[PDB]
Amino acid sequence: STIEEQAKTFLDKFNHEAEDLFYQSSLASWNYNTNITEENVQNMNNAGDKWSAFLKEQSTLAQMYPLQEIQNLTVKLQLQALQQNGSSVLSEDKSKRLNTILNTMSTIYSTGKVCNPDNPQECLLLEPGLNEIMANSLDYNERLWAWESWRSEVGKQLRPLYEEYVVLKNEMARANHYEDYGDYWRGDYEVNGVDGYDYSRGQLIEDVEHTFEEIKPLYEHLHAYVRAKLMNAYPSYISPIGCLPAHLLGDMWGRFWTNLYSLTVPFGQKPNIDVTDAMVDQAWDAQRIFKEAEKFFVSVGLPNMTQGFWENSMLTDPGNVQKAVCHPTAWDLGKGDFRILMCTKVTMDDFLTAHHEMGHIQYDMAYAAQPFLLRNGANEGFHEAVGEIMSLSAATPKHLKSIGLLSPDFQEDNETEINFLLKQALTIVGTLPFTYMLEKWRWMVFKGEIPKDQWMKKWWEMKREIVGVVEPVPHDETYCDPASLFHVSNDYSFIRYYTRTLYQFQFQEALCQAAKHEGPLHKCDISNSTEAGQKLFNMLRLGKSEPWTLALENVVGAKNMNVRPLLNYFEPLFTWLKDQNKNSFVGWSTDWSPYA
Amino acid sequence: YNYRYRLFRKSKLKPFERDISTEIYQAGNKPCNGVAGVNCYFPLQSYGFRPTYGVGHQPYRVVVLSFELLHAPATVCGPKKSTNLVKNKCVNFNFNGL
Ligand SMILES: *[C@@H]1O[C@H](CO)[C@@H](O[C@@H]2O[C@H](CO)[C@@H](O)[C@H](O)[C@H]2NC(C)=O)[C@H](O)[C@H]1NC(C)=O
Ligand SMILES: *[C@@H]1O[C@H](CO)[C@@H](O)[C@H](O)[C@H]1NC(C)=O
Ligand SMILES: *[C@@H]1O[C@H](CO)[C@@H](O)[C@H](O)[C@H]1NC(C)=O
Repeated sequence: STIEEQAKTFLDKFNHEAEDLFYQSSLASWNYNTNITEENVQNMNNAGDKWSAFLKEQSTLAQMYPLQEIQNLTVKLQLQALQQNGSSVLSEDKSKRLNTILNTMSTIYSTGKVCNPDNPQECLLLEPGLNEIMANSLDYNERLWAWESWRSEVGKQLRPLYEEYVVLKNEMARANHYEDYGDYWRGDYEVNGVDGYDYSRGQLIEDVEHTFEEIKPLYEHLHAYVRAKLMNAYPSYISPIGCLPAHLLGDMWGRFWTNLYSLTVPFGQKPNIDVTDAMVDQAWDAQRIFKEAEKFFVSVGLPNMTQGFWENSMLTDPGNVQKAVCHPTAWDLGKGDFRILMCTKVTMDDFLTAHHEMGHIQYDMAYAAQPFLLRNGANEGFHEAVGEIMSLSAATPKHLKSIGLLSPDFQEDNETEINFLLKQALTIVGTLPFTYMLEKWRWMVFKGEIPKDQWMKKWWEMKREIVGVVEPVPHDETYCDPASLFHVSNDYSFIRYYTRTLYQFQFQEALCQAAKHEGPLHKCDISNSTEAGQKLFNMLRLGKSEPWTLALENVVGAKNMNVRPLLNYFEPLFTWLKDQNKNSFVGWSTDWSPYA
Repeated sequence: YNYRYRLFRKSKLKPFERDISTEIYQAGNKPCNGVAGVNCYFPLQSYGFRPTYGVGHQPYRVVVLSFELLHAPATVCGPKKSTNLVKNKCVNFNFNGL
């Protein structure tokens, strides 16, 4: 007769009733995404609608159990997630407005952009594949032309839509008792239950700002070295004493700095560690790639992959003209119906991402034992962190030698491992400032911290203060640069990237110290180290059922954003690079004026 | 959806006790007189077996072969084990208890 038992019975009904709807939606989505055709394209409509209606009905019904008298923490968190009705908590007019805004953003993303009539032959630099990595070659003026054209084609069109989205979402969050949309985002990382392990939502910002400062010298020296090493696409306005333009750094927005690789590695005589020649010579296909990747997780004690994974999953030869989006995907359906969506070709990136997707699937089957509202990563950035740490370890030269893809007599030295460290530091060290500044700008805007003064100048000065890159041309408020990115256009979480970046190296150092290793971290292979696998499984099993503080402290000693493992991994690079920066000074001029 | 299971009951079923009835279960503080509603849920639910489910959710057929002995003659036995028969030889034999 007590409220607790009634809530227990209601959750026992809801967890069973949600499984069939979730499986229907997942299977319809998988079948549609495997091959785009009308007969299964139309299925996704009803599949989504039925699931949304059932969730809305359950959320409306879940109201009569108050949250005050709940004493069981499991059902407390379950109801807190369930009582978070989301888009169903407010009126219908705002619901359809938000749906229309999301549809407009999706159409803007899907619709391409064409150049001026003087050269309309090719204007699709996005492409349905990995070709988006390389957009323009070693250029100086038409690269900024492409940059400004894309910015003018996105921001001038999406500024008022984003402003109205911000207004309506702030109203939503205020209705749901949160301070703002940033409060709603931070609520995922907050724990208000068990004492001692408690973490408030307002502590994440200070934790991030405290953990970012311990790596500022590393980023400063790396950026100074890169700027000195460019030397070719020199800034025509500012001498190399000052800062550098932002467009040259690889991608469209500079999120990743892999493209700069070929422009800055000093030891060109020593080739990068490659297995492609052995990959082709030994007749390696996708099946062999995935078998080899599975052996890695089998060695560390993780269970054998379920039979039927290869049967159900598709990974080669799309065949149909309307090919699927070849981006990697890991699909979890019901229970035991784990599968992958892949476009394997024998390359570096595919081999690297195979382990990332394997880690995704492994985390999924590790936390599958939890109830429906709990089978997920503890933090928004835990899943990618688990994927990337396994992705980062198998690429060790020792593992390649053990596999046989590398020469048995091949010897490493202070010339090759430094190149490996530089290559993996371009894709990690430079990504932290971008994510950090983007998320802090997001939290400032969504909470109304900034005034109506044009947010673009604040964003530019903030990026040049953190990322240390000056914008090429001045801009007014008519542009909206961050929305040009997919995860801002579709309103996805962004701090998960920073959490992934730090947690990857935290668990790496923990499991590698558990892996009885001596010397630098980047040479240790966690293969045949069962204790590291058990330590990782200690946290992988919990999922969202336990506070993330418990999931982080039970493996690594610290409870918060401790960044020492990253520096302990990348210290040899820093020590070697200090010799190069013996003359190359460190420090950028934030007061730089490109217009002058 | 031809398989169903019960999810709510007032008391734990006694050994081998069966309750096939489908009366509305009252988990709330007030009766609902057979009307489905808040805290009054249908005590039967469907599996919805799909054929792409994993091993942990695939439909497993379960048979519980139970043996019962009471104050009655044992009319069911399993002595399905017999050898050949040879005559004109001094041998051991067990003819159905003889
Ligand atoms: C809270 O409710 C659960 C619901 O069963 C109680 O049962 C525990 O559930 C946890 C799963 O989170 C198991 O690890 C425990 O072994 C279960 N214990 C028992 C005795 O069944 C749980 O006891 C309740 N209380 C707490 C503090 O969790
Ligand atoms: C995993 O499965 C494969 C094929 O099903 C089998 O050959 C292998 O021995 C298994 N490994 C373990 C550790 O069970
Ligand atoms: C790990 O174990 C496998 C098992 O055969 C072995 O082949 C491999 O050399 C081992 N790797 C290391 C680094 O010891």
